[PDB]
Amino acid sequence: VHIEPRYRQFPQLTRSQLIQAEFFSATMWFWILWRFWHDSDAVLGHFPYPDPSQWTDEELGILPDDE
Amino acid sequence: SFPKYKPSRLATLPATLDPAEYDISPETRKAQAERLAIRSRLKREYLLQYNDPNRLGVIEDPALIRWTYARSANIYPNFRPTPKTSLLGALFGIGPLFFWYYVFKTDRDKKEKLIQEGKLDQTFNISY
Amino acid sequence: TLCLGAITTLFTALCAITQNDIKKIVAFSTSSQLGLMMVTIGINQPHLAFLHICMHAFFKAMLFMCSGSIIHSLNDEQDIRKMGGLYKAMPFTTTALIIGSLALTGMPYLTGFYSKDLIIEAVNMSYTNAWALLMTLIATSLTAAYSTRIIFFAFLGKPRFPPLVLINENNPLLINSIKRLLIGSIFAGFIISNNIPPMTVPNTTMPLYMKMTALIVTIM
Amino acid sequence: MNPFASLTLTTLTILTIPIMMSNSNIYKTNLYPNYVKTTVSYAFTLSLVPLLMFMHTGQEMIISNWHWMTLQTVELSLSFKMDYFSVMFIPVALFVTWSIMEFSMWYMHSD
Amino acid sequence: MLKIIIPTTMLLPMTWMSKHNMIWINATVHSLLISLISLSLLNQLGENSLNFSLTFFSDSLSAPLLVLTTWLLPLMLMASQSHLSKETTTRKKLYITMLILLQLFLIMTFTATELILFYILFEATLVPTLIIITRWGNQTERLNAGLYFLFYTLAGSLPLLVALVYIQNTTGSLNFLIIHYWSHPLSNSWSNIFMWLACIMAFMVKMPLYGLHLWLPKAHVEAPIAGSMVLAAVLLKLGGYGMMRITTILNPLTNYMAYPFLMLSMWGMIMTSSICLRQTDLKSLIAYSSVSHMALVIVAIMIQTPWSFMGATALMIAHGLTSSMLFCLANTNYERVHSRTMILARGLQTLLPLMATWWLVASLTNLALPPSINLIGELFIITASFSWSNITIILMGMNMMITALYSLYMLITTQRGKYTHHINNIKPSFTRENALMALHILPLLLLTLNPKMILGPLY
Amino acid sequence: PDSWDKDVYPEPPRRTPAPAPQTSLPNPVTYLTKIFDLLVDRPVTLAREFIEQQHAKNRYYYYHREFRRVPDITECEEKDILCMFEAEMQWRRDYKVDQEIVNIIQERLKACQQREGESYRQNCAKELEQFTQVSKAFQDRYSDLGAHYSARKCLAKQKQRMLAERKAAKEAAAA
Amino acid sequence: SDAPPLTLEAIKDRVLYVLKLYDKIDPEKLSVNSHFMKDLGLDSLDQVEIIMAMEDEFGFEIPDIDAEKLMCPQEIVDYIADKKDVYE
Amino acid sequence: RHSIFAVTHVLIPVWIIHYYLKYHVTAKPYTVVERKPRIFPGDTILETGEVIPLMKEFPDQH
Amino acid sequence: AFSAPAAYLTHQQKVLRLYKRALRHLESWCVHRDKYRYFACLMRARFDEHKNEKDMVKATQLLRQAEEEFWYGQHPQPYIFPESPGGTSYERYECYKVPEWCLDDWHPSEKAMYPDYFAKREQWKRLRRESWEREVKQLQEETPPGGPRTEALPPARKEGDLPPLWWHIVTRPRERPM
Amino acid sequence: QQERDPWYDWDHPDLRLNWGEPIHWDLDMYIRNRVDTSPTPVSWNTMCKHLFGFVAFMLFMFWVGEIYPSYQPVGPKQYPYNDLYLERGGDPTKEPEPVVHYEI
Amino acid sequence: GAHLARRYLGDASKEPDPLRMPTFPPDYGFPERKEREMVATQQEMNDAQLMLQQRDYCAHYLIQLLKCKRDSFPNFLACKHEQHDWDYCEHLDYVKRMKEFERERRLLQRKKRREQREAEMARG
Ligand SMILES: CCCCCCCCCCCCCCCCC[C@@H](O)O[C@H](CO[C@H](O)CCCCCCCCCCCCCCC)COP(=O)(O)OCC[N+](C)(C)C
Ligand SMILES: CCCCCCCC/C=C/CCCCCCCC(=O)OC[C@H](COP(=O)(O)OCCN)OC(=O)CCCCCCC/C=C/CCCCCCCC
Ligand SMILES: CCCCCCCC/C=C\CCCCCCCC(=O)O[C@H](COC(=O)CCCCCCC/C=C/CCCCCCCC)COP(=O)(O)OCCN
Ligand SMILES: *OP(=O)(O)OCC(C)(C)[C@@H](O)C(=O)NCCC(=O)NCCSC(=O)CCCCCCCCCCC
Repeated sequence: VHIEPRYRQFPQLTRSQLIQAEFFSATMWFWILWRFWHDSDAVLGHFPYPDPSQWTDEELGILPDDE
Repeated sequence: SFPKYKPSRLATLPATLDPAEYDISPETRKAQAERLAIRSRLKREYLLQYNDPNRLGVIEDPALIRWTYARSANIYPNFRPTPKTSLLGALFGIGPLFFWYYVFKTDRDKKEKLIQEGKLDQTFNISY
Repeated sequence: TLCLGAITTLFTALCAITQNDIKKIVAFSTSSQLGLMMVTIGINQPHLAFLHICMHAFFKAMLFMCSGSIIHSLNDEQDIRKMGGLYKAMPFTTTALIIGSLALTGMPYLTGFYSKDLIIEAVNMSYTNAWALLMTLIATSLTAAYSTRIIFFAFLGKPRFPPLVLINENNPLLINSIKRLLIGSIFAGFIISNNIPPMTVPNTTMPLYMKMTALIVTIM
Repeated sequence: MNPFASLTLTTLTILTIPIMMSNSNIYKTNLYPNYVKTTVSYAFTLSLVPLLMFMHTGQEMIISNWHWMTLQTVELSLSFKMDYFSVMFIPVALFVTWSIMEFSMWYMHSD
Repeated sequence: MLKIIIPTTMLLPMTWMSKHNMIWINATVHSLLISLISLSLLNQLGENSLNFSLTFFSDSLSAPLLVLTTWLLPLMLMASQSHLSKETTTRKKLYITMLILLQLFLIMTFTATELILFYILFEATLVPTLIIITRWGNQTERLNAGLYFLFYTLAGSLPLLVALVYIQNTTGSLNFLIIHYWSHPLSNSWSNIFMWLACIMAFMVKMPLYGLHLWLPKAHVEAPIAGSMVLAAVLLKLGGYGMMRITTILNPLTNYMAYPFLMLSMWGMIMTSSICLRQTDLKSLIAYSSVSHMALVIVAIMIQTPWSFMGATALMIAHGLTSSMLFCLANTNYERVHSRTMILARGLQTLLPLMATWWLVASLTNLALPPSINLIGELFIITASFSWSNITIILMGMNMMITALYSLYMLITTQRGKYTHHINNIKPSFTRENALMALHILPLLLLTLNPKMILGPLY
Repeated sequence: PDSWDKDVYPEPPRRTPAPAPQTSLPNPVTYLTKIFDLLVDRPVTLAREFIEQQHAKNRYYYYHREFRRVPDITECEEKDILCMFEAEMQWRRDYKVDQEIVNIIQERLKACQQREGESYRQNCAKELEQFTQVSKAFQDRYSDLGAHYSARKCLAKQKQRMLAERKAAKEAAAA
Repeated sequence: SDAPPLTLEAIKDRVLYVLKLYDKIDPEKLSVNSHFMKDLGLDSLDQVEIIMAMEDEFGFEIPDIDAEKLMCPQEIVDYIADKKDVYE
Repeated sequence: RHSIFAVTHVLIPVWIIHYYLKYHVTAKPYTVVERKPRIFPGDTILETGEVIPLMKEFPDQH
Repeated sequence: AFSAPAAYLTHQQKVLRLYKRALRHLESWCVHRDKYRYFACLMRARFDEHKNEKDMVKATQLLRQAEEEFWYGQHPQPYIFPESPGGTSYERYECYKVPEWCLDDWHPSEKAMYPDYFAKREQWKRLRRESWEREVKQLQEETPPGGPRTEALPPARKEGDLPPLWWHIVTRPRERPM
Repeated sequence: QQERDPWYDWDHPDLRLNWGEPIHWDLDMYIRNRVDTSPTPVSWNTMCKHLFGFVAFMLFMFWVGEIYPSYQPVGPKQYPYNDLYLERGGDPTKEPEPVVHYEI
Repeated sequence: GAHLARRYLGDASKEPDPLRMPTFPPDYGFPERKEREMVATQQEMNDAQLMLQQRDYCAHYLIQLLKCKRDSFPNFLACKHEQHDWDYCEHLDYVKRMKEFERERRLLQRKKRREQREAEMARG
């Protein structure tokens, strides 16, 4: 394809490059949305993080300061 | 106004920051004139033979010959034993030798003493 | 190794954000990524380092190819101070560079994600240097900083190049090469990370404020 | 038997054929860059197969094919390691190189 | 082994009776045939030598040196036949006679089976070299170069003769085999100290050791190209051959007498390598690089381990080939511009591309690029030194970096940049020069294909 | 194959699991293997069988040279040069053979390490101890002789080690 | 393909275009022989600015020693043509 | 001429390398050493024919 | 480059050079066009303020202060044109520049192609040979007995003459020789 | 030689020298492929202070982070068979001290 | 993190040392401790060649996951339950490690409190 210089005008474009760029940007965003829909846990986490300060003194096995 | 610029050996002083160019006397002006005259006569002498159609070879540059001779063969005739030259020669010629001798002798003495006394981790040390 | 990697990544990221030659910015980004590789080697995760090598190859190579496309189009000009509005003048180049800059910064579910976010999580969950950890986080922020620098100064705004416009990216060789590397930088992380066997124990239990450290510092 | 070794060595070997043909009547024409790009593409598609074998059965090998020297008890031989790192990195480098030579066919057109 | 010695003595009358316009052709053809014949000495045994007769013998250390000598003579002829074009036929035959006599003396030297005959031929090599330098050199410094060369050699070599006759009287023999089998330890005595010095110092000077090296730049710079080739390639290795032959009787004194020389060889390695960074003359740069490589070989011989000996043999061969090629390459430019200054003719890659690639390959070989035999020898010596002392690696690595620095510096200065504007007498490279470069460089790579042939008897 | 001896280059049973696919998807590896063998291994096998039948038409043999057991350096007078020469050559040949023994054990160790995968640290204990013993004995024999080694220097090293061992043993027996 | 082979006509056209976009010069009064100092009454700083404008337009820099003595549009087009080896 | 490149640049080199590996390199011991294949509880060995026992009664705590 | 320099720069020359440098570095600082225009007009006014001063001593003093300020405020990384002596493409094409005399060393089989080119080259060589002596004579006439005072060369003053020392200026390789 | 005017028409453009003028004694040290003495935007002894301060500060802070290491609130990782005694090297004829981990 | 803040800014002797752990006997406060159970024997882990760091109390799920990966090769998404089971086992192991850390922390808490109280009683 032959494209000429324009001297202070916006360059002449092609439909092919425009549709290709749009297709690839759409592909990227669709992939991101689809993967986050299916594999959200890879970002947000899957298993709960326990709080140690909530655990009872019995399951940790400590006597009530007797001996 | 603004913090100054301090020149050094490896970062020199710019021309526009040099006061020697903002205080000009007629003697300096004629000195510049004769400098330009010398440069111009040298340039003419080079260009007369550079553009010669009948010249073939290398235009001899006496400056290059003078430089190479001064850096190679003119050094010893102009050398004179002085305290500076004597001390510098002794230091830079003998000090490194004795330093490296001491280092290597100490290292090998430690290694040999360890070998005789009986632990250096010599396992699998076949190739020497 | 950990200290060397941390100081390298932070120093080069710091130097990158003020450069005006586009190739220099990409080179300093490469140095910062290599420092990150040394950091993940220093915490005893060689397989993560190799994974990061394999993924980083894709988007760094295609970022350099986009820079070369820009340079060739703008009459051998490399300074970003003379690159105006190329977002519309070069649509394919801008979309490829945006995708590469997003993969480089660790945007989720891209090739850079599966290596860099895991590296940051492993660094956060290890008995390591405190200073190395902080340097790594600051470098992660500065990566997004200099990616923003490149995109902002090269593609947005108004033209700053000479009036004779020669912009033409309609050649199948350039388009096809960048397109292959683009498909790579989108899908290779997911394809590769799901096929290699697990060579290390994962981090399946970490605080919520720490699972998001990479994303948070990138956004800031 | 076991195409792993043959394919892994062939991927390395075929890359040198254009270097052998650096003196033939192709290096003096304008078809040489396309020739080298095609060779790299073929090497990539050929290296994709040992990668599949590793992804399937985790196959790893070492190939000591040529013996060079034996000093006294240290034998130096031409040995290739075809573990996970090699079989995974070779196709990635080949892919990147293929793209970059295709790009260079345009970038360096006037050289 | 007379099947090699006699054909050179026949090279003599063939040269002297050839007609005026075919001396070079006949000399080249028959020298190449003699090298092909001498190639048969590479079939070495694994336990003992090849004892041809009572006077001559060969092992796997002297065979590569003999092959190098026989191969170097045709290269010397091809490189010489350019600058002697205006010479009369008689003096051309005289020059070829000098080269032939040098090769014959070297061939007998490398295979003499007893120490006095080895000494006689090792000193006989001085006369043809001195005549070549002081008669066919170009500048007025050739006389002083010849004087320095001759007297530096003889000052160190006469005490060797005194020590050799002393050893023969005390032990009864000087045959290398009897000397090796009947060897006894040397006691720690002042007399033994001076006997060690007398036996070692001649070969120290011939290397040359740093401090006794001041003859080498003069001699290699003032000499014609054939003289430079024979000096750098072969005549420097006589010291290494003699050292590795005579050290069998110097133990165990060496263990503590090598301490000074080692230092002089190690630190000196740095110093000479630094001099090349500031050399304005190409030939002097090549000569100083030769000095540094020979210092490495001296370290290898002095530490006296099998790996060190293999590395020393490999490095001797590799340096011979590389230095010969570098001298020839520099001489091509010298015949172009008649000046040895490096910065005079610049940007020669634009005008001489094939010569530029010869320059590149020679420089790559010089800085020990793997898997060349240069690197093999240097690396074996480095490993032996590391076994000797782990602190040596600092000096060795410094030397490697400086060597790469000055090699690529010389390449960039001569070949890259832009051409000098006024120099317009740079003609295309002749077939002779390109053939000379190829014949220098192809054996190097063919040898790294099969390196065990240059690794010495300890292999 | 039988081109070497399995007792000196011992190998494991090489148990290989059986393919038990859980999915009905075609396996690309098997199809690629079929294409490879058909397009490559069959012509290679044909050419090799042609070359082998050519070699079978002209068959000759070569032999392994046998050396006697001449007296060693301990059975030689002080200045007898013939016995010294014979003993020296025999010692050098034995040195070469010992070097090749060490080489064989090293090859065994390397092959074990590559084969055992991630369990090499525990599964290559026997090879490691064999190499440790062989290298210890080789170091006792030939280490520190330097260049210009000989049978006499090795004998002196052995005698010095034996003297030290005897002194230590008699000192221990004095307790 | 790289930039087309720029010719003399293009250089003259573009220099005159840039000079006509200058608010200190009357477009109909400006010709190609018009001296800057005399025929247009501009001073040294204006000439410096014109030189920088042509530098920015043509993508190359004219050194101060050479630029200070270009006082006509014809002089500028001649200098640019000589720099780029424009002969047509 | 449609597919000569594949024949001359892939098929011939792979033939030569396969020959050199199958009949020369593998003729010597330990030149080609493969990692031992992985064995899991439940597979059957092709040669021996034995069956590896199952892996001890998982507690199945989901 | 093409102009013979003088022995010194006048005060006006120095002021103009500082003005150009300040404008270039200001453009480097202000990357956007409108901001650069605004601050460039401000700089132009600041220069215009003292243009009418008659005292030369205080004028050169103000120039000195201006110089000091510029050094402090200069851009660390000013924009350089690609082919400028600091640019990314400065000497990119010097490896393709081949002197014309190399063509004299071509083989006859090489000169068999391009016959018209070598005919024109022979024309040019003959012209140079015929003009050399007149060039030397003219150069000998016009210089003072003490040697030239500047490196500016005179033109041809006769109809058939050629400007002295012209061959290497005229036969430059090219800006893009390949 | 880098300080020389790049716009003057030198006789040697790359070297920036004219035919016949005196040549500096250390020309080959200043060939502009080498040591450069051109003025810098920031004064020397200020670049040195900044660089040394940065490097020293990094070294000190790395040491501080070393002696104040970061970690997670977890116990040591446990391994079943006496901390894999047989697999971490072996020695199968010793029966080492049992390493037992209990439920929690 | 807060534990780092308390250790490096507060009473470090009152916080557990990550390297030197555990300080107290495993039965100091537990009347009955049950030994941890290992599902996969040594030979199975050796044959699977898992790794020297993947041979923890969760190695059985890893072996199952590797087998499922190898068996369903072309479909690399067919192993999700096994992957989740291995992740859950590792998560539970991490929870036990956190529980051990917390138990050591509050055991040191109680030890310091008891020592200060006994010293206070000794003051009378
Ligand atoms: C330019 C470079 C040329 C090459 C340089 C070669 C260097 C040659 C030097 C050789 C080193 C060894 C020579 C002497 C051996 C021992 C060193 C000395 O310190 O002796 C000490 C003794 O103390 C005193 O130093 C004695 C010697 C005093 C006189 C020597 C000083 C000479 C000055 C150096 C001159 C420079 C050399 C060049 C001359 C032209 C050792 O104490 P001790 O363990 O009891 O004796 C061991 C030797 N015995 C057993 C045989 C007796
Ligand atoms: C490991 C042992 C050695 C350690 C290093 C010690 C320093 C060695 C001494 C260096 C010798 C240099 C002399 C010969 C070089 C030739 C001259 C030369 O190359 O010119 C300089 C040339 C021009 O500079 P440009 O910026 O590119 O300018 C271009 C625009 N005008 O640039 C250079 O090459 C300079 C390179 C010098 C390097 C010296 C600094 C090295 C210090 C390293 C310390 C850090 C160690 C790393 C630790 C890692 C952790 C394990
Ligand atoms: C380029 C310059 C190189 C200079 C090298 C020259 C010096 C070399 C070293 C000195 C050599 C002299 C050794 C003499 C011959 C050795 C023979 C021998 O060792 O026999 C000894 C004899 O030993 C001697 O007599 C040696 C005397 C030395 C006198 C000559 C002095 C020369 C200068 C000495 C100092 C310099 C030496 C090193 C300089 C290095 C160069 C810088 C035993 O004889 P007996 O008398 O029977 O003793 C045993 C029974 N009682
Ligand atoms: O020939 P003309 O074109 O007419 O030139 C007129 C000229 C000015 C030469 C003439 O009037 C004259 O000789 N004037 C004498 C006085 C004079 O001009 N003194 C110099 C003024 S210096 C000054 O004040 C400039 C201020 C700005 C300095 C730069 C600071 C900012 C730099 C930072 C860059 C980011």
